[PDB]
Amino acid sequence: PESELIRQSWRVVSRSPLEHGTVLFARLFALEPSLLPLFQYNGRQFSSPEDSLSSPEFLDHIRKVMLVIDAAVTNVEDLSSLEEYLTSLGRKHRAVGVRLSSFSTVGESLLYMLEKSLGPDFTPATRTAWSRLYGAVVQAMSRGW
Ligand code: HEM
Ligand SMILES: [Xe]
Ligand SMILES: [Xe]
Ligand SMILES: [Xe]
Ligand SMILES: [Xe]
Repeated sequence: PESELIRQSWRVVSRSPLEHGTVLFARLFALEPSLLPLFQYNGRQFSSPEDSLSSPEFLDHIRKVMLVIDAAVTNVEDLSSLEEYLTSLGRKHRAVGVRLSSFSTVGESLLYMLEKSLGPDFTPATRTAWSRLYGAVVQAMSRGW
């Protein structure tokens, strides 16, 4: 039942992944501005959250995130088939200054974006399913630490 909730809710999001991931990252930086400095291109720091929105490379980073979530949605019944990628993804993260405790804020910004996108269709069952999927994803990436 849960996998079908995940695939049905994702369907709307995946049609316009940059618009939706823009919402996730805007929210992430409103909640935790101290993450902003981790996204550096040409050795420069964004001053404000809206600076990140004007950067091709940052907008490219978002498309890559939404592609990886999409991979997790396509493989929701068996993530074992994705676990090796995520563990390496995790490693890339720990190496670039990312803290494990930052994962909860990222998950809440994902849930926020899904809830804002889905509206009445974001039933507690959908919230719970996504929170379980995100938790499995974070488990795998935590190995890389
Ligand atoms: C724990 C909170 C997280 C923080 C603070 C964080 C931060 C970062 C940073 C700073 C980068 C490097 C960006 C660049 O140089 O272009 C990155 C890359 C990336 N992140 Fe996250 N991240 C988090 C969690 C996640 C999660 C849960 C996912 C979903 C699986 C994800 C997906 C990705 C992908 C696909 C890349 C690109 C990896 C590559 O280019 O090889 N991140 N992340
Ligand atoms: Xe943003
Ligand atoms: Xe990717
Ligand atoms: Xe995410
Ligand atoms: Xe996820």
